[PDB]
Amino acid sequence: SLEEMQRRADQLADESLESTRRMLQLVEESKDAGIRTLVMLDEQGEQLDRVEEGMNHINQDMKEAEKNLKDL
Amino acid sequence: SNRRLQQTQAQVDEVVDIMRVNVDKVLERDQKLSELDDRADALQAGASQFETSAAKLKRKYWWKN
Amino acid sequence: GSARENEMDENLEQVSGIIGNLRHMALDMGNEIDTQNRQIDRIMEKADSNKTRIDEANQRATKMLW
Amino acid sequence: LSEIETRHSEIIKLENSIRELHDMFMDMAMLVESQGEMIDRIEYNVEHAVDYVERAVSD
Amino acid sequence: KKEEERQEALRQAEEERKAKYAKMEAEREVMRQGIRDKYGI
Ligand SMILES: [Mg+2]
Ligand SMILES: [Mg+2]
Repeated sequence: SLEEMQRRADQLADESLESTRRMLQLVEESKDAGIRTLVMLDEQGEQLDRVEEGMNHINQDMKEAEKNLKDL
Repeated sequence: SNRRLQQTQAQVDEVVDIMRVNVDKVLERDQKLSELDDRADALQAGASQFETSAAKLKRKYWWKN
Repeated sequence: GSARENEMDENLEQVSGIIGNLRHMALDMGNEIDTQNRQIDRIMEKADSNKTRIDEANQRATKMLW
Repeated sequence: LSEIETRHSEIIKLENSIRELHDMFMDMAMLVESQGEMIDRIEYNVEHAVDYVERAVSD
Repeated sequence: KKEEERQEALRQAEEERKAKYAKMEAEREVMRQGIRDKYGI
């Protein structure tokens, strides 16, 4: 049955190699997805600053409306 | 050997732990953004109305700069 | 040391290498998410302050149109 | 065959762990792209809010 | 007079603007929970 055991160890060795090939592919997409995520966080972070800058302007302008409004 | 396999497995469980935390943080980001999207939309609606009131007010007190 | 016995080794060596990059990105990710989460909070308190002044300047504004 | 029997399980155990990490990286990216939809609706509304207010006090 | 009829228009329009954003939020939370289960959170 050495024949049997051998044909068995070969099958499991072939599958272990197959597994590492998939691991590589999986880890590659992950890296790809990760880089894509860091890029969108950057792009969105800039959007957030522009939004915050807009809140600051609105704040400044409302003081003027308040100043004007009172002066009536 | 396992001298490298167990090492690799270990460094995977860590990146998994770190990412599950990150996923928890982006879900907070998700809720905050959802709230801000509501707030900024009300804000645009409220500013729009204020601009119409001001326009009327300026016509009413047309001698005021 | 076979053609495929080496593929098994190199595949793993490369996987472990890439996992190192992933770890580094997972750390940037979270630090960026945190910074931004605080900024989104600050931005909502600001929007809340602005909303109020606008809801109020509007009342006064409207009362004078009578 | 024993060393081969177990080592193989280890190998798959690792792959499965990697399937999970892959999952999270993919979902994280989907989430940030999704959240980006809200962010430019927010940026759009604030941009108009800014302009409506500038007009309100700039006569 | 005919002005209060407007404040009504406005108040009801906001109850609706807020309704449309409350439905959006629930739909987001469902996906958030889905992701939560998926990873144990
Ligand atoms: Mg930034
Ligand atoms: Mg709107």
